[PDB]
Amino acid sequence: GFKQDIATLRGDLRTYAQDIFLAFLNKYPDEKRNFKNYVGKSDQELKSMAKFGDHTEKVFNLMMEVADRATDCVPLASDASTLVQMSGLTTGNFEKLFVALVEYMRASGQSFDSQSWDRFGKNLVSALSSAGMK
Ligand code: FDE
Ligand SMILES: Oc1c(Cl)cc(Cl)cc1Cl
Repeated sequence: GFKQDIATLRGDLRTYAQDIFLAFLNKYPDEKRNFKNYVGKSDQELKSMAKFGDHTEKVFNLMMEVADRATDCVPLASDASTLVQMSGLTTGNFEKLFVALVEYMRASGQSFDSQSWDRFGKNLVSALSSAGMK
């Protein structure tokens, strides 16, 4: 289930981080509105851009840290606070990333606990809102 998933994602974090963030960008083409430098690039061309690999990996690492400290897929309010205080982002964009993550898990042949990820995303979004993210 959820804890084992974090370990599975950690064991190939750079490739899962890139492949899930590409699933997100291709499901929600308008989210490139927020990535001037990714517009007009295929998956292969993004995978050659240093900050593509290094940003996606840092984001998923942080998500894994928040997931690892969560109880029953509920993140720490402290963690939400820290995230909101870390330039312009929304709970809607986070929600979409999680929808992409869960669909990516469901289509894998691996026993990902996709329902726990869906609950975790819904609880992180609510935590961010409660901590003052628009
Ligand atoms: C959808 C989504 C999701 C997400 C998630 C996340 C998590 C968990 C964490 C995070 C963090 C962050 N962000 Fe994050 N995210 C996103 C998005 C984003 C954007 C769009 C930005 C900026 C804008 C531009 O310009 O690109 C960011 C951004 C961000 C940041 C800053 C940048 C760098 O420096 O790297 C940080 C730190 N993000 N993040
Ligand atoms: O370059 C970025 C990527 Cl690939 C993902 C996110 Cl969430 C943020 C940035 Cl700045």
